[PDB]
Amino acid sequence: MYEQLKGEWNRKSPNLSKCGEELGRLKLVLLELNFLPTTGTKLTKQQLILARDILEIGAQWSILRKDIPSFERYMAQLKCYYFDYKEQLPESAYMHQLLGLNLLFLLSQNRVAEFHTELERLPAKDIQTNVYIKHPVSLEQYLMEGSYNKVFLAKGNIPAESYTFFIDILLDTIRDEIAGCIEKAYEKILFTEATRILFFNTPKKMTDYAKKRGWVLGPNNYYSFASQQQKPEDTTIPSTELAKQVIEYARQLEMIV
Amino acid sequence: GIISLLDEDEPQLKEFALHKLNAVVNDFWAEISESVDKIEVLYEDEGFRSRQFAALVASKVFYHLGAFEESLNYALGAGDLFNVNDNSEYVETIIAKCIDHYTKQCVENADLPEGEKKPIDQRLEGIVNKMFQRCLDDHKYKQAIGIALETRR
Amino acid sequence: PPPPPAPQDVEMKEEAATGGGSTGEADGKTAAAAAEHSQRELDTVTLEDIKEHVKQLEKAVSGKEPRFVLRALRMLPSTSRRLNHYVLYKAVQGFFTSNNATRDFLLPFLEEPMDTEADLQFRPRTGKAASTPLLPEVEAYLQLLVVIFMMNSKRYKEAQKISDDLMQKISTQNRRALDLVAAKCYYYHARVYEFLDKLDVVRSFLHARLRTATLRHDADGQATLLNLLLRNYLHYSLYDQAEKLVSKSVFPEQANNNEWARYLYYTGRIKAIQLEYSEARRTMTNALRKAPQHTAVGFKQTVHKLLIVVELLLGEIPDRLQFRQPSLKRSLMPYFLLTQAVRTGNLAKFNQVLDQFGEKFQADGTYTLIIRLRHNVIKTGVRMISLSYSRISLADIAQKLQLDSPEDAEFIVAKAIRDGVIEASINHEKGYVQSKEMIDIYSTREPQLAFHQRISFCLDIHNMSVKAMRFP
Amino acid sequence: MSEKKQPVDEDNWDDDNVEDDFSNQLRAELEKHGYKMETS
Repeated sequence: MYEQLKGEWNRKSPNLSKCGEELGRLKLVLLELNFLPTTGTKLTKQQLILARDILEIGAQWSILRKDIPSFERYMAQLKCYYFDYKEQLPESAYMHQLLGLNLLFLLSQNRVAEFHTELERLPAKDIQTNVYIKHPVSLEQYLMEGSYNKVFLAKGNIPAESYTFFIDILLDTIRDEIAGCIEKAYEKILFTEATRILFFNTPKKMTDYAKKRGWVLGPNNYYSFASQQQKPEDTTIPSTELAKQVIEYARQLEMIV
Repeated sequence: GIISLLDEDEPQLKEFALHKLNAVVNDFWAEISESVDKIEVLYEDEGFRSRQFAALVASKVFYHLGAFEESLNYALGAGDLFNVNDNSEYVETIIAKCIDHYTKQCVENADLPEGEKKPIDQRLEGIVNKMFQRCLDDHKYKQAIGIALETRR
Repeated sequence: PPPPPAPQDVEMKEEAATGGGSTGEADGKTAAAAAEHSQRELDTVTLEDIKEHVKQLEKAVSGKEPRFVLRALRMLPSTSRRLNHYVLYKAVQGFFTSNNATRDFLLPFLEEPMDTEADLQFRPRTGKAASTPLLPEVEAYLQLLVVIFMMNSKRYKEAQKISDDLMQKISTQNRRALDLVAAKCYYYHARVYEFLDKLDVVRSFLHARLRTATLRHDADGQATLLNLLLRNYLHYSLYDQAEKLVSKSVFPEQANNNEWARYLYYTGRIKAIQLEYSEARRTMTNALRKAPQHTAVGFKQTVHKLLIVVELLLGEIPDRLQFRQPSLKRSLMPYFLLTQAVRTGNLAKFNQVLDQFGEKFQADGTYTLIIRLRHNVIKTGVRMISLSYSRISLADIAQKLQLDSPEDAEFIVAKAIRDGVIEASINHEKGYVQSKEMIDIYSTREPQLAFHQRISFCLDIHNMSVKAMRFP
Repeated sequence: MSEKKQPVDEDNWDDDNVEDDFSNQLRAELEKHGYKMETS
């Protein structure tokens, strides 16, 4: 039934708009069925088992076409596919790493509480197996343990069905955090610390780092500023605003008893 | 994540999300409450022809969020299927507050000489001339004189 | 036959003050709450939870519920003779033979005081009539011809929601009795509906039940139904916890004074499991100091085994041996040893206790502990040693705490500055921290800055005493 | 639920446990752990 849905099955990139022709075909699947309010009788859901599989393959297209609204859109499809109250489904193929994808995308976008509901929704399959989950979570512990070189040890085998864009944005969340943590409370560094913490010896990106943030490129030397803190005294008068506290506070002592 | 399944700008996928709205809105009252601005996008878009429903579940999640003047604004935007219902929890309360707004509006405009009023918006008066007909056809015109008290008109 | 006179007596003492007493306290009363027999009747609910309720067995079967459910009538003042009909039927258990007319014959019995007459106007007689017989039945869940009658009897309590939102042609304030019952029994709802499976449409029952207590009776509903919603989303996975993050309306008068305690404990578990140390541990602290008494064993003990887990994740935690019930001791055998593994800096012990009791940690079910607990080891070490020495080297702390290299120690110092514990810099050649402690920091104005909040907090409590004077 | 026989019935804690873990140990013991050096 409705065989033309399988028109983009195994080749995965003739074009970008032939996949949009497949978006028209999937749009016909939308006009005809709409899996999510579909209650039961799981033979009207078997072509929706196909829709689960080919919207995994649409997620493969979204990471292929670099589209982040389409990645969160099809990723939210895959989220709603497991949410659907007929959870009694055939075993989803990319289930081990699609959760990884968003998670590493989470690791791309620096979440703080979605990480732990990622730890909450399927905890039991994280320690025992599923290196697409087991590797980014102990890896993510090792990021917040203090190893930026566990990145490069991890990237020895991190393709992981196109986990290349996300590890490039992982390199981004290395380098802009270096743009935070290169002189945070530091004395100074020298060029070899920009060889260690930064990499790729010298691009015009670290020369940009010397010319983007208001940087003192010392002669083989490095400074945030001449003072790094920009003269903190903030008022030099802490007293009069506390007399404003005496204004409203003393008013608060009145009207009550 | 049921509103991030709406990057398509045609209203026909908003129909299927709305499909989800008539089913699991109560489980998703958290989820809908961040969607509000996009619901605003659904109300500002005139090409979105289900904007009546945008004002419906707008005033549902605002009814749950305790917005009531905005449940009044999108209670007005809900359309004609608004007044006809006989629900004992939602709709009779928001027409109790809507017609509370009508009667304080008629007190305010009863104190406002020679027009310059806030107009009867296009979804007023429905249960006025409907439940009023229930009270005329109750043959107990104490309610029917009740509205006449309530309007000062 | 000599013990069943005690439920015969206390039963009549319940519906005396409750039925005639609180109905007389409900006719025209309760400017806020003059129905003291509401709370008295709830104290007899606690009495029925301490004792056997009435006729679970009581040396017989099914005596009081076929007896007392009839003949109230609310009529001419010979309806004290209907109470005499209630009293003088007690020669059936004493002299006659007792018979089985509960859990099967209750289905018309619940209609019977409604089928005596149009009995009376107020709905607490009806919720009394579908609670005070039926709440003695909910505590025998041997899952065999007793949980389907909890099920159906609480379908009659769904008809008490139906006979709650649709009674008194709207807004006689008997919710200030009935939500006083519809707190407790609704928890029993989410007990028995979750004695078997997750409830999914009772979610919606709970939803619209929250919506009916929105503004017209914002009294005891919203917080208790809020607890049912919270433990619903808590027993289920973590998806709908942004609700309070956007619909933070969680603040009643906090009347029940234990509801607010364990409620703030529950959202303490919520903010705990999201990510939080400080606010989480201080409502662990606030709910902990609002723990009512030691009048229920274990229910503070296990909940306090779960209370200080974020403080286990602080690194600054003492070992709970005075909290330790010796009955909890055999259940805190991993847990004593868990915080033993916390304060010890050993790693083979750190994975050895996890290895030893990962099953009890599954009974905990809160493995955000272990993802940041090694992190808590290095933060406790850097907090202790960074607290100790002004200018330590990173090689000193590093190859003592087995760090084996200077650069990850520089990453520890970097993320310690980022986490903001000490203002430790580095004598930047190859590591070898140059740093400081922080004293002569300040001590004089900065306390009287805090005294604005101490004593503005005091005047808060002052006006709590003036409004406390507003009571009599 | 109190339905039984019963109705008749870091500061220095985490350190009272480690300090009760080394109970007969040599946490301090100067003249012992300090002058075993030059005894031989």
